[PDB]
Amino acid sequence: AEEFPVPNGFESAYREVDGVKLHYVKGGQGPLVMLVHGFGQTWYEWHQLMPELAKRFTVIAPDLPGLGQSEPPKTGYSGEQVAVYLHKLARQFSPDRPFDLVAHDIGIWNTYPMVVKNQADIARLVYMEAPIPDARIYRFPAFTAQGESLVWHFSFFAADDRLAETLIAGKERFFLEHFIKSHASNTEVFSERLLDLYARSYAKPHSLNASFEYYRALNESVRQNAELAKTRLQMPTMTLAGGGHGGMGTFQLEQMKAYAEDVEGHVLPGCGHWLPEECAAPMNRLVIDFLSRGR
Amino acid sequence: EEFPVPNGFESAYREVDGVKLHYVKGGQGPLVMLVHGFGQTWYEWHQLMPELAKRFTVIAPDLPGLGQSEPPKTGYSGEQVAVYLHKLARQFSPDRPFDLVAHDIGIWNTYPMVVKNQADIARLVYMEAPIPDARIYRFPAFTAQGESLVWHFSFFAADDRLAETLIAGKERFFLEHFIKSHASNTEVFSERLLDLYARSYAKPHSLNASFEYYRALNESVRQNAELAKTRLQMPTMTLAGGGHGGMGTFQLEQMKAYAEDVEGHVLPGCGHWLPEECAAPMNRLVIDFLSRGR
Amino acid sequence: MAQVKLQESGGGLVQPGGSLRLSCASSVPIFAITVMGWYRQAPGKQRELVAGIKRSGDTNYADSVKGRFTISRDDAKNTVFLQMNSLTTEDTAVYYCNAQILSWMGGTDYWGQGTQVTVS
Amino acid sequence: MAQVKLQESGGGLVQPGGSLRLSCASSVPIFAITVMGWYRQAPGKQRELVAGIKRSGDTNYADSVKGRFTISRDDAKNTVFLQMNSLTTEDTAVYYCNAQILSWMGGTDYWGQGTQVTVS
Repeated sequence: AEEFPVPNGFESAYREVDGVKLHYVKGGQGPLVMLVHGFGQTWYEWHQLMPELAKRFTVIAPDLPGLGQSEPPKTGYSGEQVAVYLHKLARQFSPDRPFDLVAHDIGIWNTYPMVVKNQADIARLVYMEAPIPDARIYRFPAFTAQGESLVWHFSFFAADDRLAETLIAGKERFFLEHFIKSHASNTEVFSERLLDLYARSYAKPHSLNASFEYYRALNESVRQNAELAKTRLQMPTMTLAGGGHGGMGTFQLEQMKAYAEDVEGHVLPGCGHWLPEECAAPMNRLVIDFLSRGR
Repeated sequence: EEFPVPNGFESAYREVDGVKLHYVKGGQGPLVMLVHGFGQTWYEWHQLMPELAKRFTVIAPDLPGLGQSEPPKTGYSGEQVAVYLHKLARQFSPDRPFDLVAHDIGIWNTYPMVVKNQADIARLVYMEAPIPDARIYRFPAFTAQGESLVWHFSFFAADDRLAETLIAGKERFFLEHFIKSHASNTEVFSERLLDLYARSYAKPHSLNASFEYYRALNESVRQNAELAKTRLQMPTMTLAGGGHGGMGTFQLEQMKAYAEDVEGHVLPGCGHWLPEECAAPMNRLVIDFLSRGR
Repeated sequence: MAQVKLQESGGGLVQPGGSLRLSCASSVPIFAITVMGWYRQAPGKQRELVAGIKRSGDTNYADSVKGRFTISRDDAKNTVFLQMNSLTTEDTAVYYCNAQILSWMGGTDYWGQGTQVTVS
Repeated sequence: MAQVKLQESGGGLVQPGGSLRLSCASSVPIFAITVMGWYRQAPGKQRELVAGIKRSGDTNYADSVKGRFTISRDDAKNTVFLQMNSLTTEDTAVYYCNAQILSWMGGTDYWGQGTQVTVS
């Protein structure tokens, strides 16, 4: 019935979009804000920010196609293809007004085409904790002076012959805990209950595969964004990144500067990759302030 | 016996600083030691060995923990494993210097021996891996061609037995996938050859030992930063595959910062597993390099 | 040296609606090549990717040619083929064979000499 | 804004054979630091790594201090400690705490100003 607890005042619902049944969680009143999660998680990573934004906004947090309780995409997993589903879902609830977009990890990959091709539909934009797919991702290190890299999963997930599925099947909880904790600075926030909920969700066979198909389409997304990036982004933009172990550090804003004309960036000390859960208070504060100012 | 011993060779053991090492020996004359790499054993040299034995005494040991060798008692860093390998070679050539041929992590486990005992090393052949130094931190996590060839560095080095946990029950699947994805000539890896390699490294202590070499890599980097203060002086050859899966120009490019007397070859259409993918041209280049002026 | 040499066959002049099959052979076994691809460049325009095929067998195509062009791999002939169906004047360009070989530090690009394709 | 600030304390003057416990406090929780390490710089000598400790707890030490120095993580105290036993005059140096934080593109180094250690 429900993989994750729905926050008070919110609603778990579905919408078919281009043949694909998307799951989403919606609440609040006012202009629309869409929150798009990343790999290893679902809409539920936003469950602490959602009631705060609901005080001024209509908040929708969908499950990415194939992840959570959304159906796999029927077109493909490249950024341009998935962005079609997400734009249509957001535009269905705010057809006359521009909306706000907050995105985390591969949520960036799956929305950037939508933003650059429909700038007038995007009022303000918040991107956190992942690169936009472009040639700069080819410079991430396979190995570092501190041991295992934070990005080796890019090639692991993208390997042919279903390597990752074959190796991870039957070990979904073990792998996800290793992936989450190795990208976290504050691992304390991931209780047994939270790790179980995420692991059970992405362990669904079609979800395990869908997770990696996003990475197998990464080269295709890079090529698409090389053409789309000819138009700079014009809406107000904020970037967030973890400054502790596991985060993007300075790279998040540095890359965004080549995309956005109007961008401010923050690096949150002692925080890793999973900002909404590791550093709920500072991150919620920065997002709420950015989207409230002048309104 | 895990792998068939070539006619005229013997499978034997020697104990070195408490660790019982396996090896295969044959021929007469000056000593050549052939050091294998990850995913394999001495047996990758079984085509070059009978050729070399016509002029040389050939010894191909199994790395500590791999094949039929016992795990090291000190550690898996380059300096630690080189002690076992240096003392083993000097047991068979205590009075004369010998030649060293090494492939993949065989380079990691012999370079400290070479730099500190140059008078013991007549000629040096290194193929298909970097010497552990800061350059390895520049390998790409992901490429314009898809999955990189080097991401296993971090996979193997991850904490909490990640690689062991995920590969357990899939040793043959993973090893076939790792080998073929690093090879240009996948046909030479028959069902029978893959089965022998998979059987060997699927031993619990061998699966772990395989990854411990990578878990010691940062320490090897720290060790080699000091050792490299002394350049290598003996004649040196490097070999690399120019096909999919190989080191390309980087093999010789890096060695130039280590050796004063080095020549390099990049073999077209060949991947990482030069002795098996491209036996004929590799064998010929090696035999010639160790035969000149002799 | 050069780690691969590429030799194209095919091309020429064809009428709208017609077909052509391009060919690219590799000096090394084609399995040693990570990505085989076809690019095209018309005068005064940018070089663009048309089709690519990986060792796995996965193919990818440009939007303007999806459904009309087909890239395929003949391991015995060490050859990659580009079947070009339903040609329009908008497909007129010089078509280049492309080989990408991945090494540990990264890939190396190799290009063929190119063949002229004119649709008129 | 610096993502971590480090402050060393607990050095000072000791006679040969004496002992000291060095301390390193981090402005962020120490588990956010991938590798914490101790360096030293003596007059007329090279800057030396003395000990380092990973998140897992795996430690590494310089040869010159093996068996005498011990590095540890105290999560509750949010402090990394360097216990120095059986000191000699040749251990006279300023000791630096080092914080290595790994980000996706690579690590960033952070340094304290150091605490003076004199052995006489």
